[PDB]
Amino acid sequence: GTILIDLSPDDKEFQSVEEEMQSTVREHRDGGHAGGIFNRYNILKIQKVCNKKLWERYTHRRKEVSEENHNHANERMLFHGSPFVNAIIHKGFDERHAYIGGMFGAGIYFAENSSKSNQYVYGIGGGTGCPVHKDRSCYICHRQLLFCRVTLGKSFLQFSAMAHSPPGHHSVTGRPSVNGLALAEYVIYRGEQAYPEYLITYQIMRPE
Ligand SMILES: Cc1cccc2c(=O)[nH]c(-c3ccc(CN4CCCC4)cc3)cc12
Ligand SMILES: [Zn+2]
Repeated sequence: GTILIDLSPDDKEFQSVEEEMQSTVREHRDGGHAGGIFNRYNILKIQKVCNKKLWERYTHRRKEVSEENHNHANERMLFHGSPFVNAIIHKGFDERHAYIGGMFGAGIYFAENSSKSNQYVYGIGGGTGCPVHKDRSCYICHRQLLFCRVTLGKSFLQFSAMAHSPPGHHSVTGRPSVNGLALAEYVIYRGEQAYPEYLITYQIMRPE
């Protein structure tokens, strides 16, 4: 049921998505070990992901959460990186997309920083890097990230120096608590709480 519609670079939707990708790059504490060394991306393509069934699954859950939270879904647009992005766009998120060893328990993780999600495109800690060159900092191979609509509802705030949500909450927020420049990370424990809205194909760029 999934179709991918290419956005034109002249389209304001393309432009606002590219800006969120570019403007949320930061330096990482591993100096680029996991995701590579770069300050920006070369964006090759942005596709809209269209799946009626998966959309209806998202909006149904969004309505449940909202009615549990004074009519407030607390919906965000967040990045997700994974070796399985091509399964996600066809089948949606579910328990097999969870990060079992994540710092906030076995759930599905999303980032405000695009460069954080970039660290997981080739697997946990960047795995062994690109499949062609075995290079975590490959500047040639094409990478893909998702930019997703995510329902957080009432989020449990964890100050930070599938399982269940903490009782009375619909998600967990990982608040950066040492690195003053890092943006938040978020965890959901139900795959129906995210819809993978854009597929972004890119390369990381070598600093000049
Ligand atoms: C911890 C964290 C913070 C912020 C963003 C992300 C993210 O985008 N992906 C991931 C991530 C981690 C692992 C996996 C895939 N594992 C591979 C076997 C199934 C789960 C997929 C995505 C983690 C993450
Ligand atoms: Zn490569």
